[PDB]
Amino acid sequence: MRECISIHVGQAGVQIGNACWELYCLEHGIQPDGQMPSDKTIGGGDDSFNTFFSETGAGKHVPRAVFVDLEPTVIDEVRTGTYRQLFHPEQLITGKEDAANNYARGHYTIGKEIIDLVLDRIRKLADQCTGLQGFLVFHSFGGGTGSGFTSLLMERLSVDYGKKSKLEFSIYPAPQVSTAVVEPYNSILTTHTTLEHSDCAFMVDNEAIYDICRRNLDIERPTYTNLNRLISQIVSSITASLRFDGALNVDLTEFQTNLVPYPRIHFPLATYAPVISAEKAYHEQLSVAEITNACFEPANQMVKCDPRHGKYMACCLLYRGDVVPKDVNAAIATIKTKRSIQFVDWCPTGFKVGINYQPPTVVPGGDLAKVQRAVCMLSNTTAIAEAWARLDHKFDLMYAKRAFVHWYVGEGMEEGEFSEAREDMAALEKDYEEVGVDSVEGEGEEEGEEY
Amino acid sequence: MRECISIHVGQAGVQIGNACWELYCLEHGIQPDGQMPSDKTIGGGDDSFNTFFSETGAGKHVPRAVFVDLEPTVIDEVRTGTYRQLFHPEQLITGKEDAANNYARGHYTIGKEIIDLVLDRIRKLADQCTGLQGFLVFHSFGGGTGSGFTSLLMERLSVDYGKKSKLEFSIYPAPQVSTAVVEPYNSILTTHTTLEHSDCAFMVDNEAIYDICRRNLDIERPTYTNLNRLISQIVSSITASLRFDGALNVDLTEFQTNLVPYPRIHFPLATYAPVISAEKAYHEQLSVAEITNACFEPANQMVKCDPRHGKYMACCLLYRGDVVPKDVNAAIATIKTKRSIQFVDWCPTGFKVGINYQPPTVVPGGDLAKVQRAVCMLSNTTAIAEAWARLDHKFDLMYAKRAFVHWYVGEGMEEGEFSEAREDMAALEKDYEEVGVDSV
Amino acid sequence: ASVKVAVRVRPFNSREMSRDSKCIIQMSGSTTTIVNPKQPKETPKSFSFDYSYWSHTSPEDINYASQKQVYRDIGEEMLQHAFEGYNVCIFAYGQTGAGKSYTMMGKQEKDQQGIIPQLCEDLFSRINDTTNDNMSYSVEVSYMEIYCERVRDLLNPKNKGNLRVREHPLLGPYVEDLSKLAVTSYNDIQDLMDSGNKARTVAATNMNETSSRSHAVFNIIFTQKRHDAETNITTEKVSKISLVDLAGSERADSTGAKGTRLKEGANINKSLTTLGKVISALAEMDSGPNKNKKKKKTDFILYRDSVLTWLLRENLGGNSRTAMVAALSPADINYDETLSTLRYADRAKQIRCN
Amino acid sequence: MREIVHIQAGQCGNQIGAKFWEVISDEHGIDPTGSYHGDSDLQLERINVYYNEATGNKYVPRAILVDLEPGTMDSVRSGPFGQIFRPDNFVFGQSGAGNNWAKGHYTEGAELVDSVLDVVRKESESCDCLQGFQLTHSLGGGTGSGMGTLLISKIREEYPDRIMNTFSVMPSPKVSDTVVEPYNATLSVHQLVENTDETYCIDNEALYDICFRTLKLTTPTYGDLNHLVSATMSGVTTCLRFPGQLNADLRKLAVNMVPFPRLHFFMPGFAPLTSRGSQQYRALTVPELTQQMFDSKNMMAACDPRHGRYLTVAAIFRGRMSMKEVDEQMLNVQNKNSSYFVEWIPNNVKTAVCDIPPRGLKMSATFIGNSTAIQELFKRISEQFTAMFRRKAFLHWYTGEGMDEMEFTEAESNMNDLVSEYQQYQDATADEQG
Ligand SMILES: CC(=O)O[C@H]1C(=O)[C@@]2(C)[C@H]([C@H](OC(=O)c3ccccc3)[C@]3(O)C[C@H](OC(=O)[C@H](O)[C@@H](NC(=O)c4ccccc4)c4ccccc4)C(C)=C1C3(C)C)[C@]1(OC(C)=O)CO[C@@H]1C[C@@H]2O
Ligand SMILES: Nc1nc2c(ncn2[C@@H]2O[C@H](COP(=O)(O)OP(=O)(O)OP(=O)(O)O)[C@@H](O)[C@H]2O)c(=O)[nH]1
Ligand SMILES: Nc1nc2c(ncn2[C@@H]2O[C@H](COP(=O)(O)OP(=O)(O)OP(=O)(O)O)[C@@H](O)[C@H]2O)c(=O)[nH]1
Ligand SMILES: Nc1nc2c(ncn2[C@@H]2O[C@H](COP(=O)(O)OP(=O)(O)O)[C@@H](O)[C@H]2O)c(=O)[nH]1
Ligand SMILES: Nc1ncnc2c1ncn2[C@@H]1O[C@H](COP(=O)(O)OP(=O)(O)O)[C@@H](O)[C@H]1O
Ligand SMILES: [Mg+2]
Ligand SMILES: [Mg+2]
Repeated sequence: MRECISIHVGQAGVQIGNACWELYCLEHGIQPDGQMPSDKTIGGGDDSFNTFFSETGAGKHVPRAVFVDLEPTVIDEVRTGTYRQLFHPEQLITGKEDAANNYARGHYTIGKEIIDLVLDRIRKLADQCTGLQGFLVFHSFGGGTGSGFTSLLMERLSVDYGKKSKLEFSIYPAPQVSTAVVEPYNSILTTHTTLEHSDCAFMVDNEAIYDICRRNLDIERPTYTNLNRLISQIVSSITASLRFDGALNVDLTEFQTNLVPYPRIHFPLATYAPVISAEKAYHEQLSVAEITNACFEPANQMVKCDPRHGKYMACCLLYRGDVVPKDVNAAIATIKTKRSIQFVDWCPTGFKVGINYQPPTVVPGGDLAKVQRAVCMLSNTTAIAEAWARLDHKFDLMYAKRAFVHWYVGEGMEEGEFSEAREDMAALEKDYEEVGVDSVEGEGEEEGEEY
Repeated sequence: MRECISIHVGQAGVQIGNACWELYCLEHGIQPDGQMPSDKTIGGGDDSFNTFFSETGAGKHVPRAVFVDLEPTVIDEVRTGTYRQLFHPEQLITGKEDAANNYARGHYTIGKEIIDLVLDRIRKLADQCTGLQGFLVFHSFGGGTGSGFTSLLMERLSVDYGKKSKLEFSIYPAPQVSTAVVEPYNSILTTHTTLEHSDCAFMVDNEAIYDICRRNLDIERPTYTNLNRLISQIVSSITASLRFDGALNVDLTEFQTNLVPYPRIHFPLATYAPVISAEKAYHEQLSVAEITNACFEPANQMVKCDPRHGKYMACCLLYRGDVVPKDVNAAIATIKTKRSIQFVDWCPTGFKVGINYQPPTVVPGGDLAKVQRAVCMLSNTTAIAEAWARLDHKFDLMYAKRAFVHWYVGEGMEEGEFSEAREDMAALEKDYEEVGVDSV
Repeated sequence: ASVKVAVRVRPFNSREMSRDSKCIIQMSGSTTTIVNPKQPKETPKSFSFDYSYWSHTSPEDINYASQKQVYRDIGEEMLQHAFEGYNVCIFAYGQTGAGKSYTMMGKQEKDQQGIIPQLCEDLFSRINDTTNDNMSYSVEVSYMEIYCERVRDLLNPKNKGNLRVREHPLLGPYVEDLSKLAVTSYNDIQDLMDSGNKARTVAATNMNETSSRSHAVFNIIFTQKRHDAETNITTEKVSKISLVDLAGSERADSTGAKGTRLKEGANINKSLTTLGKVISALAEMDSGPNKNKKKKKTDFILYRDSVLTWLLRENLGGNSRTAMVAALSPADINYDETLSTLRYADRAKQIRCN
Repeated sequence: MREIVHIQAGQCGNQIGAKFWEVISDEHGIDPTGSYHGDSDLQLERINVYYNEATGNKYVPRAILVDLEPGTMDSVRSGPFGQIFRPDNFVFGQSGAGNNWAKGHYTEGAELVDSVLDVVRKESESCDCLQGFQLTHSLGGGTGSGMGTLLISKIREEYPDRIMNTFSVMPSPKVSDTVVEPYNATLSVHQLVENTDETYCIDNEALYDICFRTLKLTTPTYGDLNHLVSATMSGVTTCLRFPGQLNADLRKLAVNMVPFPRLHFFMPGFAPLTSRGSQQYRALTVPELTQQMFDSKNMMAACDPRHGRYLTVAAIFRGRMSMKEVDEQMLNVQNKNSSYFVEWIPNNVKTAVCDIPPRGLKMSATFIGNSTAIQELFKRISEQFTAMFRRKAFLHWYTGEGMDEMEFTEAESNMNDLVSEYQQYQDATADEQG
């Protein structure tokens, strides 16, 4: 069966999980207490789809998830809030000190002990599964647990399972805004784990989502709930092809197969087109061409890098709702006509297309308008290099003077490892700059004669 | 007695047989169920003549025929149609694949097995016969079964029986029109069987009959039923002398004796004069001279060859109806007067004449007008060479590049056999060009 | 631009000589003629060829095409071309029992040795004769067969489990896991030919009890390298010698069976048709450029229609030298088989009877 | 009796099969439950070509459904005609190839190939005289292309004598969904050239252009494309089920179309198509039928035959019509279009006529062209393939499944040789100067 396991690590992961599981419960008709009234109303169907929920004897539906954190505050907020009866009591909390915004504590000293419990719970959930497709890991670069413990967990998962997919929905640090001082060290030290082990990593930036909320939804003072709601919409759009039928359904394996040319360059950008307020929902048609055009605007990207500075290596569009292949094909043709969007010459086709009949849902108390059509775009492009390069600069400005290094060194981490990360980091950028080069020299060719 | 066996082979053969047996059933007063009401009305005579029908104890008349095909469609259509109760259930069908417009399949691979059943039924019918005169074989060049299985069947028949006559009423490919791509291969590969084995072979072309129907019988959109009806009329005219009395009755033996000067040039042309619509049946006399003149017109020939380009080696006229020898002789004299008709210098007489009293009949729902007089001409002439020559050209255009050859070679036929056929074909043409030369 | 055609008529064997047999084939110049024995009055069928070889009885001291004679005409030229670095190929065509195998192998008594033994003896002579310190000669011999478009090795004692055939873009067609063995004398090659011809795929039919159900190709890989006291070291001299034994043609008249027998016959006949078309097409462009020197495009000669021509591409196309010899039976009974063999040989630079 | 076994692979194959079986069931008067409720007696005369009999006077299609994602099988089963197929013929697995031709040819498809061949054998031994098979699959996909080629190979090894046709949907230059279409198309055309007697080529833009331009439909979906393809498939095998004045089994078309074994790729077409609202203005006669049939814009493969020469064509008509008119119109279209037909076939128009037209029409016709212009379909693909291979765009996904670059190069060379083959038959006429 099309089964997934969602691992939430860190405060950002836990809050993203809150928003995500709110959306899934609303999508599938599950009440906060786990019971589905619609089972006895319809009397058939698997609307409590196995992709995210496991059904027990009494009709209760337990989500397939594992929260993790090294601070009891946030997970206890989950454990006392509205959804306290939904989740299994195994929330895997370390009732001890935090990683304290230190990669070393989350990876080497404090990250131990809890790792065994986390792996045991993941093993149990995998055993309960039959046809596991992959893991979804939510975390945040720049945090303590979200960086180090996520790296350790990914290493152990890659060792244990090997072939199963592992996607990442991670929060990269922003160019200007930042809520920590030692953020670049933590962000850089995860390059090895997010490069070697993860199969496909999606980057989201809080500044980009703030800009989207300010411009599109017309919210002057957003908070993290809106950001988590948008990210949850994107995850639901990605995973919808597994759950609901459609004219063209894209499994995770197809999505990866079409998005990643080479095994080191798996960093696509996620965007959602019909992000519009209810008041502005009127005066608009929101046809297929409109949402496809909106997907390509640099203003609506979720990470602060302009694709116009780079080349579109690959694209995957996932439509939901009242959509027909004709308009999708026409929109793709119109996109290919424009010369502002550049494509590498070693990818003549350029696109992947999926269509799902189930339209998106509106969370009560949210801000997104009810719509009949939507699309989620995953674009693998070279412009992501920009988002890396800026952060690299900051790292140098700290590592030249060895600022804050003693905190990492005292916690059982060798100093030279710092430099190693940068080397890996640098190599990755070079790799991206290699795949933008528009064709080989092809110096060898011959001439012709006449007879 | 004057007894004949009619073998129908292929789809064209089966449909020609349908039309032919409709005609004879109407001629002799046989109902579709085999019974004759007139037997108890007249109380005498052999109106269910033995030339085509065998009479059982209960008064039923079973035709002397054997249909054959390698596809159950057409013979099943026969077996369910109006005349299902007429024929014996032995229709000799191979419930397997068709010959697929491929000579090799019809002769070598698929043609076997069914050959034994066909020969057994033919032997049974021959044993039931007393005074068998010859076999009539209907088929078509260019088809799969009609070419290969016909060749195999005639080889075995010539082996088993030998001295009995064997006539062809075969459909030759047209110059321009054609319903197949590999037609010339199949048509050329049968030159050996239609040359060595057959005693006399009549050639008919669909283009010529289409021209006749669109011009004489004022029909613009004809179908194969009209063609089969015309061919049936010709066969009936040929075979009438065996069944009905006449002032001069021309058996098959004397007809052959007069039409074939040498044993290799037995390819006459068949024509029928009073082909006219009932609306045009008025305003016309249709005397003996008129029909005799109309038979010689190149427009009314049934294969696209102009006799004016060649020489008339021999002619055999068979009249039906209110005809008297005085007008026949006068018409023959008038024909001999004209210089547009050339006769070879070594055939001073030139004509065979037969006269029969029974007039032709009109099929209900047909298109030929009722008439008091008619004539069928069988003219052996050199112009038939033209009809061969065109075909040879087409064959060359395929065989220079070995187009479609693998289909034949893969089915157990040696490639070089192709060339052999053309050599025989070429020799045949040369023979005709030899006999058109004036003596010295 | 070198395709020649050869024909060789066999003499009456012991059974034919003892029985009341008759001869129907005549020779003169380049023209071979055959007459139908039951109807010779019609016309003699004649064909012209580049090479022709006569034989009707055993001794035939004077004006006779001995094995050494056919070797000099065909074999010696091909061996010289192989020595000069050009790929070479010799086909032996004919019906079963026609005597083509006699030409290819010959008698082991060493009184009349076939083309293959004489060729290999001269090769071993040339190499040992021209063997010096700098020139390095190396020879490796392989032997293979095609049965129903499937390749089988004959020299290796392993199981006869059907193998695949592939093509390197630079190195041309090849076969996966085909054993090749080095040889240094006539004894080794003779042992290899015995071990090979003992393992051929044959079946009993109504024509001959050991009629070949498979084509057989004996390949010799010959290389000559120069390694002097210097740095500009190249080879520039590599050749392959192909010796092809073809299964005789057959008709459905003789192959009175369905299924495996008819399938094998049809596959075999398709292989001969492909080979004949390949050689005729090559011969047309042999005639053309040799006198025009006009480059009428590549005119690619199809070799995929069948596998036999595909693996022989390196020895068929390019600057290769190919010839074929057809075995003809002059006995009275084999008129139809013989005439079919003449027709098959007529192509590949067909020459008119002047 | 000639009886056909039908095989379907992938989403495209399954959907075309569903629509085609609906069309045939309505043609033969079969209810969705399998019971017969027709009027004419000819419908049961040769229903056994496609159907088998079951005891309670029930008819079961002789179809075999293949896939690796259960979603399509569930969609087919829970439908208007889902109950008609026998459940044992539904063959599927899990975790499909996902547009990876290696997975559906080596890793995954090897698991289900044995089960599918067992079902095929059971279907074939129940057939008293098998005529040939029939495969419907998408060429640019995953499980479809790969497992279809594997099944073709295994069936050709098992049943060499029987005919094998293929209604394949091949990639588009413009209407392209999957990014790795060229790899799958190349590695499949490597196999189609060797192990099939016929191969009807279909393109999505041709069907869309037919829908927008002729049928004047405003919102064509995959249902309409499946409708057109099903109409063509019904037209091809019409003569094996109904009587006529000239019959044409699948073999006669195979004999009369392909001149050489490799040139067995066809361009299908169907007529009439008149927009459902303009049929009142145009009369249904054989001249109009054949004029629409030979029109360049009607072809279902997105190739202009005016860029090449017709090696052969076959026209199969349905309905009561005069043979003379058909022959005259074929002569007319051959003579007027003198430059679009090769000369080394003097007459290269095969003709067949069937008495029973479609249910709601007076007369119709279907067309199978064999032209050199089809080479374009490969050349474009080859171009894209090179553009994605010389840099190794997505190569690792294949090589992790147990392949190597040599197979890619072999497939590319095979397709190029096919293209050159077809190219040699569009210029070489007859001469000595060249
Ligand atoms: C005169 C009349 O009654 O109306 C026609 C009609 O108006 C037209 C426009 C029909 C109509 O077809 C369409 O509108 C159409 C739309 C998309 C794709 C294909 C067709 C018709 O729907 C289609 C329908 O066709 C059939 O029933 C044929 O037998 C056809 N059947 C099916 O395709 C079929 C569909 C669903 C369920 C079962 C069968 C067929 C064709 C070939 C071989 C076998 C069967 C007919 C008669 C008509 C309508 C109803 C309007 C046409 O269809 C055919 C193939 O006959 C479209 O152009 C033709 C010509 C017709 O004039
Ligand atoms: N978009 C979004 N970002 C969040 C959210 N919660 C925390 N973050 C980000 O997380 C980063 C801070 O690091 P954390 O993820 O909280 O680290 P941690 O999981 O608490 O682990 P410790 O550092 O040991 O406390 C900042 O960049 C925040 O912007 C959230 O709900 N939504
Ligand atoms: N005059 C006339 N010709 C016909 C008739 N039916 C078919 N033909 C011709 O027959 C030729 C085709 O050969 P067929 O007789 O159909 O071959 P077959 O007997 O069906 O055997 P297969 O090739 O295996 O199908 C065409 O040239 C047709 O014109 C008919 O009723 N009357
Ligand atoms: N004609 C037609 N083509 C289709 C249909 N569904 C998908 N396709 C085409 O098939 C291709 C995808 O192949 P797919 O069906 O996924 O192959 P599979 O993975 O083996 O099932 C796309 O390029 C579509 O254009 C259909 O219903 N009809
Ligand atoms: N000078 C010669 N020319 C041609 N054939 C000859 C000559 N001397 C002997 N032969 C024949 O060579 C034949 C060899 O046949 P063989 O190799 O047994 O055929 P197969 O291998 O097909 O069984 C013998 O039948 C023999 O009569
Ligand atoms: Mg916490
Ligand atoms: Mg039939």
